[PDB]
Amino acid sequence: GTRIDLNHCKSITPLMLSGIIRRQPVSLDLSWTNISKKQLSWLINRLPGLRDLVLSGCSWIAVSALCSSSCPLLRTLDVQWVEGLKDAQMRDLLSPPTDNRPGQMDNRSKLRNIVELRLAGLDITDASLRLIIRHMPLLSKLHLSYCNHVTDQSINLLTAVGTTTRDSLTEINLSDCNKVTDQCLSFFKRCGNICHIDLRYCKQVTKEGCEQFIAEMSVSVQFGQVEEKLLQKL
Amino acid sequence: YYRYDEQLNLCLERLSSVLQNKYVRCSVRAEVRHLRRVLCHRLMLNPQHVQLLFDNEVLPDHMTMKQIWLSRWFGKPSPLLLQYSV
Amino acid sequence: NPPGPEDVFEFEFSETPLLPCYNIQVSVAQGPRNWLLLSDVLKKLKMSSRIFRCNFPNVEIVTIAEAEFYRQVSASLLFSCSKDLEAFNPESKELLDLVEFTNEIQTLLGSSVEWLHP
Repeated sequence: GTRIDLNHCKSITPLMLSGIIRRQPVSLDLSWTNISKKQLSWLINRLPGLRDLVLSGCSWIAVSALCSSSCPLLRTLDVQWVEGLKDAQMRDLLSPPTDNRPGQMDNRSKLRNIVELRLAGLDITDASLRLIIRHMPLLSKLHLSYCNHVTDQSINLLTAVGTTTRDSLTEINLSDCNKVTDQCLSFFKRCGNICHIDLRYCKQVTKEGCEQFIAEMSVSVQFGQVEEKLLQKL
Repeated sequence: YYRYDEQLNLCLERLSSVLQNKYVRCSVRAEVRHLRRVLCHRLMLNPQHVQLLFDNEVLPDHMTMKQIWLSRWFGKPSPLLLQYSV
Repeated sequence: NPPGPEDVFEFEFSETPLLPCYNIQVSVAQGPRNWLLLSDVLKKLKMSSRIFRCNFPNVEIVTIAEAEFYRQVSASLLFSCSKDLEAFNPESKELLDLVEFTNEIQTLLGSSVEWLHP
């Protein structure tokens, strides 16, 4: 594939913007840059083939560019550690865009084709998770590490009977979530296709409960602890 | 607002494609960059290969038409002559 | 073309030299406006006053004292050393006919009007 990786670039020049459009990359990473809303808008309006976008640590204002019918149907979105990206902003981001042009009939989320979503560090709650569950039927890989409002109940919602996430989720990352405990493992038993559960540095999660989950699931799927509190399929 | 600004008459010559409608009127508050962009729009050119000059010297982007008049055309009969290059 | 990290004008284009344009406040309510001289307009349109008023009724023609015209035009720095003023009398006892400067009149005079958005 083709990736433009300008992570930590302290100066995104017009010449760089132009060069991005010339290449039409599959993936674009502008993490930890000062990309403006104006510049990102400019880009997404000319990158119809963009699939993976990484914006970790960018301003919410810049990120808000994606709240637009111009957003392509992204496969991957990373907005870890975006300051000011909370529940209200997740709603703008995930809900159907309200700048529809009179010659457009798409009234669903422009993130509905998301397969990988990275939200680590964000100050978000179950509200935002309900939106994800509503809008993202193909969600496979979800990163919620370092999120302080992520609880066992959160996992309950994502794995609930009725949801698309129950069966679509394969990989989930809950590293150093404080409010997650061993009982989230019983909810993960509900997941037909789960193959990767990262509970590293979860203080309330025990190697004990993990070793158990392996034996209870052993019947159908063979899981192991490549390392402690990191459950993988074999 | 801008509609009711004082207006300046300009004449634009190429410095060795060409502009047909070379007499221009605009607001005294219009800047070189603005004139350069509308010029480029009409001639179907990218604003990066086009420069505005006076007395064969490039004019700064942010200089207003009034500032050109005051600095280089003071009291002189209309229109104010400029040049453009590609 | 591409914006940079930290980022309503009207241009008239003519093949012909443009008529002069005067910034005059006729009424306090309306405030300053741009105007052409009617006589210049008719010269360029090769047409009598009568025909012009009859066939272009939406064009605003406004008549004021020439003296008042002189007083206001001479207040402009743009007409400070103008041999254009010379053509008028500051102690005139006469009326003077203006035409409001609009897109309509620019079009009627055969110009093309370009707009700039950011």
